[PDB]
Parts: sequence; structure tokens; C-alpha cells
Amino acid sequence: AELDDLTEKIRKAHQETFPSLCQLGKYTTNSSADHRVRLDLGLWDKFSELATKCIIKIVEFAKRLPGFTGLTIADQITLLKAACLDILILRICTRYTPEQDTMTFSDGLTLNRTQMHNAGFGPLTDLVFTFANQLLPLEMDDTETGLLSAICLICGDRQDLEEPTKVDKLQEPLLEALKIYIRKRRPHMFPKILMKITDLRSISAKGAERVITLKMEIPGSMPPLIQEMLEN
Ligand SMILES: C/C(=C\c1ccc(C(=O)O)cc1)c1ccc2c(c1)C(C)(C)CCC2(C)C
Repeated sequence: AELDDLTEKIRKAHQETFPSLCQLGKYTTNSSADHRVRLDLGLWDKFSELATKCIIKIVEFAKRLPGFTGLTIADQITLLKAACLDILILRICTRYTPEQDTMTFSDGLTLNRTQMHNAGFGPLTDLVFTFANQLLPLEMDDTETGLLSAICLICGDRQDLEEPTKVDKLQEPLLEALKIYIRKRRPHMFPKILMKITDLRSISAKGAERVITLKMEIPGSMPPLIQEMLEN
């Protein structure tokens, strides 16, 4: 009952900070829609702008997680910076429309693969779409996506944690919660969803070089929160 209570709370934290694809008004753009280019600055400006907003929403999601507030701000910051890209990647991949081969952002902006590539994903584009495509068969809902996000976040083995053991105990209930929910809702889903964390980490790891490359390409400055996120 306390685990059913935790599950409902995580689902809510997610739903409140992440607009569903079905509850969003999709809109497109014709900017470099059919030709891949190094970087479309107009798409980068819009994309990076939305990235900043989503990062803020991720911090809000984290704050809504039971116990997170309890940890020290130092630990809150370490956990967030280590898992933010993972979560940003999972979020955009959850708004993938296979028929149109597009992904939709929080404000309804819907870009095709080419535009995703041109907005900044570059050489990581196909890798991201493949992750999104492999996500579909799992048919996950708000609570599973939220529990997965929380599992990516609450990791007590992150380096520089002031209270690693306290973090471990906060994640302990998460795996069980997910275990139980998966079997109560749609009766091998447990390990398949968990394996995705690895795929996720693998992709976010490629972000370190990507940001350096983008910085070298843009005429302006890298948005402060993105900077802070990969600044480590
Ligand atoms: C995945 C991402 C940003 C993002 C995710 C979701 C929304 C939304 O509105 O729902 C908006 C933006 C992102 C952010 C930064 C970076 C990347 C992706 C890649 C993977 C291209 C590597 C380089 C940096 C700049 C770190």
C-alpha cells in the first residue's frame, strides 16, 4: 500500500512535468526539412531553447520525488547532472510518431528525422531514432516512464555523493514498484524496460563530445543550463 502510494506519486510527478503526445497540438516547420546539413542555426536556437525548458521541468520532476528533498542540495545537484541527459533523451523518444518518422517537443514542435539531425543531433540522430523505435514495442505508460526516469535519477553509486547509502535506500523501493506495476497492468517486460537504462546511458555518454562539437560550430554561446548539465 505504501508502494502503491509511491507509484502513484511518481506517475504524477511525471504527468505534471511532461505533456503527453496525445494532449499536445503538433505544429511543423519547413526549415531544412529534406536535406541534411551540418547545423541549421534556426533549428538549433529553437531546440536549445526547448532543452532549457525541459531541464527545468526535469528538476521539478526530481523535486516531486518522495525523499529527494531530503537529500542535501549537493547530492540533489550531483544526481541531476549525472542523469539529466538520460532523462531528456527518454522524454523526447517517448513522443516518437513512427508513421511520420518525427519526434515532438513539449510545445508541440514536431520535427522529422532530418530536422532532428539539423537541429543539433547530427551523427547521433539515427542512434536516437533507433532507441525510440525499440521503445515502441514496450508500450509504456506514464507511471512506467516516470518510474524509469526516477530509477535513472536516484542512483546511489554516483561519484561525489555526500550520502551514497541514503540514496541507495531511496532507489530500493523503485525497482519493486516497477516490478509490481508491470505485472499488474500488462501480464518479460521487467528486464526489457530495465535494459533500456543501459541503452540510455550509452547514448548520453556520446553527449560530451557532441556538446564540444556544437560549441565549436555555433556563433553564440551554449545555453547556461545545458552548459551546467554537461559541465563536469
Ligand atoms: C534530448 C535533448 C533535449 C530535449 C528533450 C526533450 C524536449 C521536450 O520538449 O520534450 C526538449 C529538448 C538534448 C539536450 C542536449 C543535448 C542533446 C540532446 C544531444 C543528445 C544532441 C547531445 C548534445 C546536447 C547539447 C548535450
